[PDB]
Amino acid sequence: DIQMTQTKSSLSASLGDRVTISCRASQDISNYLNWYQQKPDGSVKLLIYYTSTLHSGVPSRFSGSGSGTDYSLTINSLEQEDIATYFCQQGNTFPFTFGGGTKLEIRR
Amino acid sequence: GLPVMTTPGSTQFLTSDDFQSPSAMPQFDVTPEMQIPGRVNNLMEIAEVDSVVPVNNTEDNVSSLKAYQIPVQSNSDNGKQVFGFPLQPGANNVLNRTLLGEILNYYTHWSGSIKLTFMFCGSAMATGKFLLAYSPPGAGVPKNRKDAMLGTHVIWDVGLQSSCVLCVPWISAAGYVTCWYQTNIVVPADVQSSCDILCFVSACNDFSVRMLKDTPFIRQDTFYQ
Amino acid sequence: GLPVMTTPGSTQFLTSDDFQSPSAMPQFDVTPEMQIPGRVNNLMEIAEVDSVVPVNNTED
Amino acid sequence: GLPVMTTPGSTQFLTSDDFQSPSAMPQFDVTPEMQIPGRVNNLMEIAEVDSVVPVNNTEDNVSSLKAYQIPVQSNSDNGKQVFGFPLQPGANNVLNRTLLGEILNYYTHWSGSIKLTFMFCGSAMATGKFLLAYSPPGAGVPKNRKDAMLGTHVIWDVGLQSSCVLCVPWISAAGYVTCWYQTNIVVPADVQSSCDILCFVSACNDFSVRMLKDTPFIRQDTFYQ
Amino acid sequence: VQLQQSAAELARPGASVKMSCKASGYTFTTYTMHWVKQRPGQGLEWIGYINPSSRYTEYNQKFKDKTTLTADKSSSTAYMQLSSLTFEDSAVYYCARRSEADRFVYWGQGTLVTVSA
Amino acid sequence: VQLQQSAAELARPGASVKMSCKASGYTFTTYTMHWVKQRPGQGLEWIGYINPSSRYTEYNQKFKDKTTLTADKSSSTAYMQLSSLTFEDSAVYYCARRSEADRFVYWGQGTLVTVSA
Amino acid sequence: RSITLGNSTITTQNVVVGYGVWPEYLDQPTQPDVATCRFYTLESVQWMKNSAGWWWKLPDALSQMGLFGQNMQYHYLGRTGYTIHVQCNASKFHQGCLLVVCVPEAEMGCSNLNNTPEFSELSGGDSARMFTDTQVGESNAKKVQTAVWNAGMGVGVGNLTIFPHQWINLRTNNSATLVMPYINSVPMDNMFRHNNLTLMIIPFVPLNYSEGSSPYVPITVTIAPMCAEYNGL
Amino acid sequence: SRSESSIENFLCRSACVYYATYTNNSKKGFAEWVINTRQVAQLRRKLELFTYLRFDLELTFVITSAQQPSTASSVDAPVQTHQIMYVPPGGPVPTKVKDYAWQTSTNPSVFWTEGNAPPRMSIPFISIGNAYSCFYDGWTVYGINTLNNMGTLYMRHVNEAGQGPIKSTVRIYFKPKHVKAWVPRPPRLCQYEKQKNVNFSPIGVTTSRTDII
Amino acid sequence: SRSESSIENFLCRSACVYYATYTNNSKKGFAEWVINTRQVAQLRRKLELFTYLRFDLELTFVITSAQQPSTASSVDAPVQTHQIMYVPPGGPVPTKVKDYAWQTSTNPSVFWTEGNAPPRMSIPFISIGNAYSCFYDGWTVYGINTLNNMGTLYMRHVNEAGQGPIKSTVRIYFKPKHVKAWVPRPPRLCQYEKQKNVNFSPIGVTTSRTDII
Repeated sequence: DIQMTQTKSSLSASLGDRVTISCRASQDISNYLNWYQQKPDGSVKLLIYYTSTLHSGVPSRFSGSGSGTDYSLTINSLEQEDIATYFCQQGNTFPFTFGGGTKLEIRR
Repeated sequence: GLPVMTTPGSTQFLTSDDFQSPSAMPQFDVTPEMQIPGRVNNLMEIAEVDSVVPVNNTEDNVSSLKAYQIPVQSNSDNGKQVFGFPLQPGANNVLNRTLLGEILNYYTHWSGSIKLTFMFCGSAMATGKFLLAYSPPGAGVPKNRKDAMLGTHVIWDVGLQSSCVLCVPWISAAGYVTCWYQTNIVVPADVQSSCDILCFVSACNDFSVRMLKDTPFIRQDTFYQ
Repeated sequence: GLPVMTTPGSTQFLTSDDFQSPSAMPQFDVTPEMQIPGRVNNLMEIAEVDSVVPVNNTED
Repeated sequence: GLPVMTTPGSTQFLTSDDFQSPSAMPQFDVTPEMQIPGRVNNLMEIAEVDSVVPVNNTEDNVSSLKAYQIPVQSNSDNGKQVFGFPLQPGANNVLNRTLLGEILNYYTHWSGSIKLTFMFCGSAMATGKFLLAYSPPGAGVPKNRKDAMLGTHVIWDVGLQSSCVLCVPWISAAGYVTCWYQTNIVVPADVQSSCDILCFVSACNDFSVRMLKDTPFIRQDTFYQ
Repeated sequence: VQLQQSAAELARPGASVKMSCKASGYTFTTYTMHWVKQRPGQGLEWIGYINPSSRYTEYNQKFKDKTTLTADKSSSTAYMQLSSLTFEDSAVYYCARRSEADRFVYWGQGTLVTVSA
Repeated sequence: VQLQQSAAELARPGASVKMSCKASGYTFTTYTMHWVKQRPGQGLEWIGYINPSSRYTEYNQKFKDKTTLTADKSSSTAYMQLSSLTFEDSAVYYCARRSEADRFVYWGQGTLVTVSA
Repeated sequence: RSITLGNSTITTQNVVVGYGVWPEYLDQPTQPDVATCRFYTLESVQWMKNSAGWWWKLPDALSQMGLFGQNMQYHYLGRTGYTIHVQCNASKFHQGCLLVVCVPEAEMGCSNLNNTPEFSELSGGDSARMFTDTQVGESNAKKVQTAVWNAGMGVGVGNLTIFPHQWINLRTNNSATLVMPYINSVPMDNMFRHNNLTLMIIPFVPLNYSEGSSPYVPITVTIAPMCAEYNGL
Repeated sequence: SRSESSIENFLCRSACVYYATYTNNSKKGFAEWVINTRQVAQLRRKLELFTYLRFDLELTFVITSAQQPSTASSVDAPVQTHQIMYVPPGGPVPTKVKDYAWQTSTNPSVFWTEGNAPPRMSIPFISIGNAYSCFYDGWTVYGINTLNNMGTLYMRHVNEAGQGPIKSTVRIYFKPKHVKAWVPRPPRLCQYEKQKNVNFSPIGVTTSRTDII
Repeated sequence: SRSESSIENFLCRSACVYYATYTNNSKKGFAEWVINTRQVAQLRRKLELFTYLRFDLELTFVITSAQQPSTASSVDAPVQTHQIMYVPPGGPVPTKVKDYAWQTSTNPSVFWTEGNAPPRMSIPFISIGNAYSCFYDGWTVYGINTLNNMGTLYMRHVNEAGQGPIKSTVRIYFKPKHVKAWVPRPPRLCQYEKQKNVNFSPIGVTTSRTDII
């Protein structure tokens, strides 16, 4: 398998700044990564369906990057509705493996 | 200079226009053509070839090659129906996924006729008879062999020929192409009695298609990458 | 290129002009015509038929 | 005035267009032409002249005139290789910096043949024989004189003529132009036995070049000033 | 255009639970339906999928001996049955709809299964 | 597209030090590689260069009798050897790549050579 | 009847030809004619009751077929046309129906959605790779998805009749013949990295018999190259 | 009603094939799209009825803009000019926005300012073969065929901007011209999964019913 | 494939040859470029295959702008107009932005406002000789030959600006037309070092290998 490592699992920032969540794979997965967002009430939806292209209907404050093993997400202007949990999932080999969660929180 | 005057609709991009355009790569001297076999000039000559019809959908044969085979067994009843399918277009009928039925889904209105060829894929020692009735729009589905006889029908003797054609109009009740046991299946000894029947479809004359649109059979949420 | 010169009244929409216009649906091949009885070429031949006159208006 | 209508792609600058342009200095009356010798109409006639090939690169001869000279000495072994170079294009082969090989680098696809002329620059009293084998793409490099004989080859007698031509296709394994000692070098007394061999290259027929691009051999960081 | 699951349940360890995931808004027998398990301590875990047009299922090796994914064409639903419950089988189960061969576009709301006495 | 040097060293006065400057990202045997010395009290001082395609070196007159610039085509590196160290030979040495006949576009990170006992 | 070609002789008794065109001839390439044109007969496959199909990639079957197959390694380019004879010999007590199609540029589909199938699964030398009546699961890394109702191409298997074909019905017919031209976008191709034809045999109505008959029916495929020519010296 | 089903009346339609945005000051914003028809499912199914195609190409770019939020103090900007560089197959390719691969003389580009007609450009049949091959059973990696490679498009601002960030979005419209088609082929039944290959998951033949009668 | 290697198909390509910026209020901002092909290395190597050339000239200028940071209080400016003055060889030359050498009647200039098509202009074969000589073995200073001198270009704003500084950048595109070439010459092997002369540093003949066999 491939074990995706989201090493932090707890971020904290204020509103208006630039936050980066990182997903680190176990081998080269060749630009097949997806970024999901699970709200605290339970609803899960897809944000980014490659390294760097957005889903339709998701606002332009999100962006992704990466190559090879190391990958990253970016939210440039953090809003109130973006406080949720985030996962990464590769789509290269079998079976599909998901990363660990990452919960955000307001700093002070 | 020369006096000109710009009309409305000047600096616009209508997506269905036919205007000239400057070439991005001139002086390139492209590769000249070649005789390749099998050129297509019109979409109707793709429609006018045969294709096997899945008349035996039946909720568990669709993921199999059994969807195409119409079963025949030597029953005991005097007159009984083999198959029957309507000609109502679009409403998940059997002529939808065929080679003709997926070209007509790219067009909004069409009209023409249909060649319906059957083929008895059974033993060479077997003998039987079938009816092939066509109910025109307005008349109901016949509930018996006798009133299906009084309409338009072809008596299909299997032991004489192994293919019977029934031409039928199709336009956008609407019709039925039912088929009935006339006699039983007579078979010798050491020959199996469970045979099959296939069914091909084509376009007999030229159709008449207008108002091209898009098909409902293919859709997309995300870009393929 | 060729030298042209735009006169006044160029990028305007006068509502009663007769200019060409690009077709929205080309390659459509519209339905050809048909002999239908009773074609009208002018409005005066509608006027030249009889009609009953209400000469007895009389308020009720 | 006259009614006109502007299509899309109107006020744009496509860098590869061919439009008219107003002259900055009219009424200047430029200098009329002159017969100057040596006019060029096409780039292929620059390719169809000879040029010396550096077959003897060998990591220390490249900054010398020794890169062009193929050494010949009268050995003691029965059959031995003199030189050999592939025809794989681009991958730092010997035909790259020549007069033909730097014109073909301005084009993406090309195809044709190659004239390979050799010249024995030795004494006039010496006598010997050589093989000139060409391995087609698919066959390996011959590891012996005997199996190099069974392919396409020319036996080059030095004492009869001092130049032997071997024509060969070249297109974008891919080939080898190896050369073998057939006999030794027989020399009289008071004549040196260490001779040399040069090699010229040209284009025999007309080539066929398409899709012009830029060369990788010249580059730049800052403007020359 | 959305999916609907069943409600949260309760069972004794050793018994069997069976969920549902009713789809509506599209042709149900085109896209494959998946099942993802979220234990509250870690991330998501894949279970398997079912091709509804042929009833062909293929499970992850960690959940092969227990789960049985079935489907029915009439009510356009899809089920999953959990046999031999243990204390590690208390999680939240989702159903997804894999499209474009890796992307889970539409998800369910999730049902909470707990094991107790 | 960048250059890499060796690490900082230490030597006794009278001995010899030999540095390296490994180039990567281009055809190494095209551009000439230079050597500049930065004493910490003053500005930069020129030492010399080596034409790698012919191994022809030409030194400044202030450093002629000591430095020997060599190069090798295989590992695509370039060296400099300092013989007869004195207390004035404690500086930082860079390697540059002169292009367009006066402009040093790419530099190294510099190695610190000290003389002590 | 009893036609011959070189040192091989078969006997026959209607022929469907290509797209209406006949195989014709084209540096300077020359042709082999005496060493090549003969009926290369692949071995027979057994049509049982639980059969699903077979397929042969066409310039791969004749890769080890002797004096044509030895020409494959000496030549880098070339163009060829074919003539195929397929015949199954049953009695008047068996029953069935075959479809004999010849698909130009038949890309196959893998079982894993991310990989592409390996070379040993696409084609064996003079061995028929056979279809399956199930799905190949996605845990298989590099295998061809051999669902027979999709014909390994992701399409409807009933619509395969748009290619040149011939129905072998055991009640009426005994054999098939197909004359296929050279169909490609370039006039000379790489012959080791391209299989420009694919011959499939799919039993639409399965075999059936009564107890006492033979439990199988053999199908014999015979390939004859026409217009064989190569670029070389 | 006789000519509606011809080839030119079937395929010579315009279709949006790509959509991307780019910012000016980010040193990551510039667009890139390789020219192929295998991204959108409704155009791909029409071109995959035939094995060999040969057509001219014609592209049109609808570029808009937006004023991303700056700090303060009277944003007033002049009109913006964009560059649309076409890279022929086998050419240099940029890695950043500021690069020497933009300025090369063999990559034809168009320049266009905001407020005019959109910048059309047309590309002829560029291939070494004689037809684009939609299906290729072979190797070059399986089923790729680098012989039908039409090129790449890159887009960027040319105006240096100081007071306000501006992001711009470009939609590319795609139109075949003078289409020739050879060797017809059955239409696709399963759903498309990937772009490069023809992989699928198996599906039923048709929609089912309850009885054969 | 027969005509791709002709002279007109080789040299009649457009190429960016100069790039400079200029501000309006600085009393140091105005551009200047002498017309020669010896600045960029990829155009210089194609013209130096021949000793004598004779071609028409055709230039196109892509001018943009930027809003440099002012103080405050509602910057709103009208459109900007630029002047591109061509000085024939042997003409007066400006030393400042405000000068009498701009207004002379024998230096043809073009004026252009922002938001239109870029300002093309074309210059014929201007020389006293019969060909431009790319290589000149002699003196006039060694190897200069003032007989092939094509002129000079100067650029400036004409709008006086009060509230906001504006800097503008101009890129010049260069295209020969109706090319004639005489006396072919081998292509350059060493790298170019300077602009005016042909000086070099010696380099190897080719890339090396390990063995002759």
